[PDB]
Amino acid sequence: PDPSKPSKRSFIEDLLFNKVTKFNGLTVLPPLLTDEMIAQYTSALLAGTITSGWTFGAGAALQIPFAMQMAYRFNGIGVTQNVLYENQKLIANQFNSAIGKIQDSLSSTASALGKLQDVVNQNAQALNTLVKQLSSNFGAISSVLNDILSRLDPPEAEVQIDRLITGRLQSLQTYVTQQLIRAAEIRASANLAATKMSECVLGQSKRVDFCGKGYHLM
Amino acid sequence: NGLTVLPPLLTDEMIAQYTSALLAGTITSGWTFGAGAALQIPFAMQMAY
Amino acid sequence: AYTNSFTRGVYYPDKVFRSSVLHSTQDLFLPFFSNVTWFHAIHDNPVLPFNDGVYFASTEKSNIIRGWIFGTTLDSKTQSLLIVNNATNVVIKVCEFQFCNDPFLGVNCTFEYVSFKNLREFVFKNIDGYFKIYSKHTPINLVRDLPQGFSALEPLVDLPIGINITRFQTLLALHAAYYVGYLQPRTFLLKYNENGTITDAVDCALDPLSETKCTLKSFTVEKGIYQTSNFR
Amino acid sequence: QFGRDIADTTDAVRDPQTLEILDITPCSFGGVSVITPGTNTSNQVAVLYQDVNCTEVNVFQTRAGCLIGAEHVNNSYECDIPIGAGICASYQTSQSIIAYTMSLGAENSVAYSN
Amino acid sequence: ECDIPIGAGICASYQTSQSIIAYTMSLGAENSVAYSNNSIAIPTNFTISVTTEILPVSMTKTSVDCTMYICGDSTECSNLLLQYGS
Amino acid sequence: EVQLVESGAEVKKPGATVKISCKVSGYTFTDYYMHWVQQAPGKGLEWMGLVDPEDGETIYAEKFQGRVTITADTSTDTAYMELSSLRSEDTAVYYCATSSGPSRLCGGGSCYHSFDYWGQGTLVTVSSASTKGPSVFPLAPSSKSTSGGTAALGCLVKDYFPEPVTVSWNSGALTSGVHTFPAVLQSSGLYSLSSVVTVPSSSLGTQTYICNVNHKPSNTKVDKKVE
Amino acid sequence: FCTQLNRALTGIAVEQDKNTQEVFAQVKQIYKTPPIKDFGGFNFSQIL
Amino acid sequence: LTQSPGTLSLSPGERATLSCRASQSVSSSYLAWYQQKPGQAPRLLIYGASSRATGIPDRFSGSGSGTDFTLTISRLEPEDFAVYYCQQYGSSPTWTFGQGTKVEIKRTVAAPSVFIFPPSDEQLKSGTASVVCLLNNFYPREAKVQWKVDNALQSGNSQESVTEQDSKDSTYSLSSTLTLSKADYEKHKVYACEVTHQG
Ligand SMILES: *[C@@H]1O[C@H](CO)[C@@H](O[C@@H]2O[C@H](CO)[C@@H](O)[C@H](O)[C@H]2NC(C)=O)[C@H](O)[C@H]1NC(C)=O
Ligand SMILES: *[C@@H]1O[C@H](CO)[C@@H](O[C@H]2O[C@H](CO)[C@@H](O)[C@H](O)[C@H]2NC(C)=O)[C@H](O)[C@H]1NC(C)=O
Ligand SMILES: *[C@@H]1O[C@H](CO)[C@@H](O)[C@H](O)[C@H]1NC(C)=O
Ligand SMILES: *[C@@H]1O[C@H](CO)[C@@H](O)[C@H](O)[C@H]1NC(C)=O
Ligand SMILES: *[C@@H]1O[C@H](CO)[C@@H](O)[C@H](O)[C@H]1NC(C)=O
Ligand SMILES: *[C@@H]1O[C@H](CO)[C@@H](O)[C@H](O)[C@H]1NC(C)=O
Ligand SMILES: *[C@@H]1O[C@H](CO)[C@@H](O)[C@H](O)[C@H]1NC(C)=O
Ligand SMILES: *[C@@H]1O[C@H](CO)[C@@H](O)[C@H](O)[C@H]1NC(C)=O
Ligand SMILES: *[C@@H]1O[C@H](CO)[C@@H](O)[C@H](O)[C@H]1NC(C)=O
Ligand SMILES: *[C@@H]1O[C@H](CO)[C@@H](O)[C@H](O)[C@H]1NC(C)=O
Repeated sequence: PDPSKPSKRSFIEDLLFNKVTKFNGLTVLPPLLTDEMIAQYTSALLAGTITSGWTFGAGAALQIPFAMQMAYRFNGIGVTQNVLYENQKLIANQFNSAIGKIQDSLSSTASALGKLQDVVNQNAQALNTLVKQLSSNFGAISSVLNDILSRLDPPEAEVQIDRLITGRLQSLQTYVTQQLIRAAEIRASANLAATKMSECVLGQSKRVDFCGKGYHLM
Repeated sequence: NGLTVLPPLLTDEMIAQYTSALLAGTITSGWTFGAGAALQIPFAMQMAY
Repeated sequence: AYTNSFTRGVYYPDKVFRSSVLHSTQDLFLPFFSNVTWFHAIHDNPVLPFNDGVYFASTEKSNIIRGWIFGTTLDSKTQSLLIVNNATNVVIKVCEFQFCNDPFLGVNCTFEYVSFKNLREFVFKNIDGYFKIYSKHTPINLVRDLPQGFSALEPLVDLPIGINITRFQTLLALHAAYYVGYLQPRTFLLKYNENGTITDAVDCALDPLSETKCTLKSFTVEKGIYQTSNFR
Repeated sequence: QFGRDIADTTDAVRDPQTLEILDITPCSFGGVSVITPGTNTSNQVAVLYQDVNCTEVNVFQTRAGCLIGAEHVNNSYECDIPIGAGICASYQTSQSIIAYTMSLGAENSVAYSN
Repeated sequence: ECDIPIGAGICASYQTSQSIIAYTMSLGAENSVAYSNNSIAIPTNFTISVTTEILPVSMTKTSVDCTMYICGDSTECSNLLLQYGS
Repeated sequence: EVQLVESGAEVKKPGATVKISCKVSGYTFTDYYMHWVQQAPGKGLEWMGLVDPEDGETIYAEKFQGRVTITADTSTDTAYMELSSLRSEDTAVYYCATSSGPSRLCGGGSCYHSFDYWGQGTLVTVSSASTKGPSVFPLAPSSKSTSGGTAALGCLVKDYFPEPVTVSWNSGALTSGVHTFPAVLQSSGLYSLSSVVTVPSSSLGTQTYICNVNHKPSNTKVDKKVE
Repeated sequence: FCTQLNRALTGIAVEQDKNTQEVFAQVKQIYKTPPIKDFGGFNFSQIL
Repeated sequence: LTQSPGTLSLSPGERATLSCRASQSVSSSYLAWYQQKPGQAPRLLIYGASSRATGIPDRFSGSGSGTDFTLTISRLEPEDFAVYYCQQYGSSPTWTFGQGTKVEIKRTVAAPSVFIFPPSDEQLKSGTASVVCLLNNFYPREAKVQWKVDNALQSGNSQESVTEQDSKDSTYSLSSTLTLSKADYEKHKVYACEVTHQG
């Protein structure tokens, strides 16, 4: 975390927040957790992982020195822990330098966030499509409800409004059906993300290529 | 009636050339070609691992 | 004689403000990079077809080109539109005129009305006989071709006159360049800027990149393969 | 003469007499969620007018909307009934419906040293 | 490498003077692993790599009220819409 | 079809002024803009200015502003240009051209500016020198001439002004194997060139040779023998 | 309606290449087996 | 305007590609290419960045995109021994030429044959001298002069030379003049010229 900021997100969390971007009964509800509450959970997962290793997943956070936690994490990939202690300056420089290159990647390359930006674009495209479908006639003499009610008396107006209701109801059913299929695709990604929090963050994963390419440390 | 079938990007021959590489890596180098470069190891010792 | 239209001769399709948006209209427009016939005032004012409608432009000294006549055969058998500018003043008539052998402004009227750097531009449409006139005027550096560029033509008049036009002719200051293009029904994608002026357009039938821009409703296209159309 | 939005409806208009330009904003609307402990616990309820400002409607404004009949408190409990934007509500101590910024968990400075 | 996919092993790219080219995609460099019954390779050093992974977790909580979307202020439409039930 | 027919070549001092002209045929002279364009010796071209041959409206390039002037006349179908307060760098080819054919007559059906046609190119020389006839020295290879060594043999034609010089061999009887180099302005500010025979003294036309050298601007003829 | 049907089928079709790519393209080099099959007695010839 | 290459050649029947470039201070379709055989006035070949002038061969072709605009000459011929110029124009009047590319067809390689003429006596009796060096029948069009007596004299500022002039042999030639006073020539006991080409 970064106390220099009004929401205390890390340096890398601020890059990730900068690199990602009608009222016809449309509304947008807020999330339950604010982005400051989300950043306070990621703070706690960081501060647990750094100060205590996997032990805050198993019970209370047992403190351990970070070089000794890293020596357990080496023993968990089958590399004898002395290989870390005897190379600690090198392994620390390789970590610090690799975190440097993450910033350079994210600062230069907005298309790194391509999965999250694609989800934002799919939602925006589906709303814009649902709103734009109000302009369509569906076979009524006008697509504007107030035209039909200014122009026509009720026995003839209802024949036009039934065509608009049928099209507007079918464009809602099309929108909601595709939001239900998209919500299930996001739910499968949230079930995966919750699994990687447990296994990669709160643990160390033996599962090959689950927690990045190479033998997982943390 | 406007129906069409688009071909896959990878031909069946390219798919069979990836399974060939996954076989040849697995046999000659064990799990190591997933983590790093393929490190050769005798297949008898890879099974002993 | 011919010259290229370039991207000249787009006009505001409807009486509506839009801003910071791309709107894909289909209307009678001058096709992009089409030819336009080129004529002279002097050193060549024959009757021309009107077809579905006309783009007319002139690069001129000052007020040598002064007006137009529109009808079928210009010979009193039916009503015929006349449009004139004299000094500051626009003048319009539609009478069953018998026009001269060579009509010029020398230096049954069912409708009548009044109101080296010069490019005049105009568009004339006569859908259902409603004579819609759009225009623009701009400074230019040289008077002997159309300039490569863009500026949208704004509405001036709608004459509800009902006439079945098939031919037209210009009128000019006898005691110097003018150009004619024909409209076609086309989808155009129009870039309305922050101030709600049209600043650019894509002719969606010009080339495959222009179909791609219109498929995406976007002037920038990212790298990829885009299914723009189905051919048959 | 008219402005336009995506729906083919008037975002703005020009007045036919004074010729000034008027925006159109739709009149304020939203959902009306009722926040309730179960009827088996109490018949008392709070009401959230979603996304409105409380001037349009024991009244409290939140980013979720105007919340009416819930007692705002500066304490922070586990989330009971979720309202949104970090606000939750519960039936608690004389018991009333309270509304509060939810607590994520007890804080812990882990006793780390090298 | 496959730049723009065309299909059936063909890809296209913009390359040198520049033109669009179309080619059969390469799957990767070929590598005969140096196998024999008595040879092993052991790494003498290592690299700590940090690799980013990005996952969608939620999406914007829209709600579209049916009656306000379909009808909007019309009582005439709102009454016709009740015939379509729930 | 179309023709642009320029003035003859011209010669001036630095600080003087020169006038160039171009008579035009094969199209209605008024209807295409008239242009003037310059080219230093063997270099890229540069534009000087334009005029409307219908109306006399003229505009000028920045590099020649104030030094240049342009006009045209519809009675004589002719364009004219002045370049004033000259320098040695104004030694160049100069061209009339046109740009704006309404039909690009015998050049294109639908038009887009560019240049339609060009004149033959007026040459100009600007130098400190004054008109002078050549000095001609006979020349032969190595330490004195030898009968087989004369596989090259020649003259040098030194310090003449202005151009042209033209050369022939054996009073015009010998053209076979003859070669003559480009006219170069030397450090004197006067032109010079060399001409050579590329065949040894083994023939009736080469057991002796003659450089027949001529300079039109002074009507000079020289018949310089070589051995 | 028609453009969002063409979009929905196209998103399915582009995904089928992603599905195939993520399964098989897990190998950065096209590894290949030696000329001599000295695998300690194991016989992969039916699967090679 | 930027133009490249400075000079270009390859075998007959092959291709040569030229580029012309600028800031967008001048306009895209208002771009044209001109051929010049040395000593003739130039001629328009391409206009509209892409159309041909009537009667110019179908093997000449223009194209461009964004900032980069090109002539490709194809099926190369002996006619192509000419300087080719782009030009570009804009709404603000500036008929603007490129740097020019000298095009050529590739030829048989040939080292220079070389000769030297010391002064004739009638030149020395005219109070003056000029030592002449001839380089001939060479390709590439690139041979160079160094005056010597017989050690070194090239640094004398009175030296001059023509450029690499073409010939009917399909090879190039030049001559150099080392001009001196009677006293300055008679100061040295022999005169020589030595030559660089493909080495
Ligand atoms: C293992 O590799 C690391 C680098 O990956 C080596 O440490 C570096 O060595 C180079 C060359 O001596 C130095 O320039 C760097 O400054 C060193 N540090 C880092 C962080 O790169 C290390 O010496 C290698 N050890 C072995 C076993 O060879
Ligand atoms: C590996 O297994 C195959 C059978 O699966 C063995 O047999 C194959 O190779 C022999 C080569 O001489 C042939 O004689 C067999 O007909 C052939 N069979 C088939 C179905 O292809 C093969 O010998 C085994 N290899 C070793 C080294 O034992
Ligand atoms: C222009 O023409 C009209 C035709 O009605 C005429 O009344 C007017 O006097 C003319 N002159 C000017 C300068 O308007
Ligand atoms: C006007 O209309 C009448 C209709 O009877 C016709 O006789 C007359 O010739 C028309 N006049 C002109 C000027 O065309
Ligand atoms: C938009 O309008 C403002 C105010 O008239 C002006 O300053 C600005 O230059 C305009 N911009 C464009 C791109 O037309
Ligand atoms: C309408 O009337 C008012 C008051 O007389 C006047 O200010 C306004 O300009 C008029 N508008 C039009 C469009 O005539
Ligand atoms: C019902 O409410 C009573 C108190 O009113 C409580 O004792 C009981 O546990 C509740 N039961 C359930 C299932 O909610
Ligand atoms: C609510 O309305 C009042 C008066 O317009 C205003 O001061 C206040 O800032 C508004 N707050 C919100 C969150 O809309
Ligand atoms: C609640 O907190 C605000 C500041 O956040 C303070 O003004 C107010 O007095 C507090 N009220 C109570 C009852 O704690
Ligand atoms: C333009 O006109 C020319 C003749 O001037 C013709 O050859 C060409 O096909 C036309 N091109 C277009 C795009 O209409």
